[PDB]
Amino acid sequence: AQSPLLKEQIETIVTGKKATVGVAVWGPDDLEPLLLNPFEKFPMQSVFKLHLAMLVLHQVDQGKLDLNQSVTVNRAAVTWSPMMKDHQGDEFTVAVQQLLQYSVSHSDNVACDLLFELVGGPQALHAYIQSLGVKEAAVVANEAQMHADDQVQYQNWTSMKAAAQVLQKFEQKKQLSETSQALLWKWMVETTTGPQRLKGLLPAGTIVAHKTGTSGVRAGKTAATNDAGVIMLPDGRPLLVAVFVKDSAESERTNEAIIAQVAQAAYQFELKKLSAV
Repeated sequence: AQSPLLKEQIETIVTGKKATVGVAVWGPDDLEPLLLNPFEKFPMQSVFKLHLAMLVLHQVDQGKLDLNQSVTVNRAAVTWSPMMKDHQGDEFTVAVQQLLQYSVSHSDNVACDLLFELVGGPQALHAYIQSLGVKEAAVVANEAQMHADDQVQYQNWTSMKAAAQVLQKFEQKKQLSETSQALLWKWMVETTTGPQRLKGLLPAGTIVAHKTGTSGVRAGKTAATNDAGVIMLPDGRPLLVAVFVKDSAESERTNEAIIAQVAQAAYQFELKKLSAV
């Protein structure tokens, strides 16, 4: 085993990168996640759409919302949005389910905010996340608010423990009904976002259910390049990895490679154990 050598390997991957790199790793034999930079508040960027989806699907389970329930999107009434690119015309209707797909799989910002409008907004998400017993995270703002002043993304933050905690609650399947859980997983697996992030240095065909977050480049700097998710090991057990690269001065590809490298470290460590029976 030697878990401290796993942490050693990750420190050596991060050291002397011009960024603050938060890490959580939670292997299937670990009672606790390995954390790197456990004191820092990491801007979640779109990683919070995973949280939001959990809130939405919970309310679906409660009969407060319906998956086919419909939402009138008016173009003159409402940023990154495949949903707006996909639909023609000034007004159209989308099912909640479609809103979730756009939000979780495509990081659609408009779909996200429309989902906020249904559940009681950012503070409702905030209180949801606390309800799960996850203390070290905050949601104060929706996507439109973050687009208005890019200091605002720092107000939507998680610690690495809280990143780990939300991935466990997701992976363990106890928060949602079977139908809701299966859908969230599907959206998170079938996303094409961040192919170079947790998946980047894994074997092709490795199942990774994950959610990205990426701020724009401002001031030569990148506030958040994130990826959190569940990697399926070749014994079919889960490996939770979250890597948040914050306030980085490094190239986009470097930021992404940091994530790939850490995730490959954790995965290979897990492979090595399996290799030895």
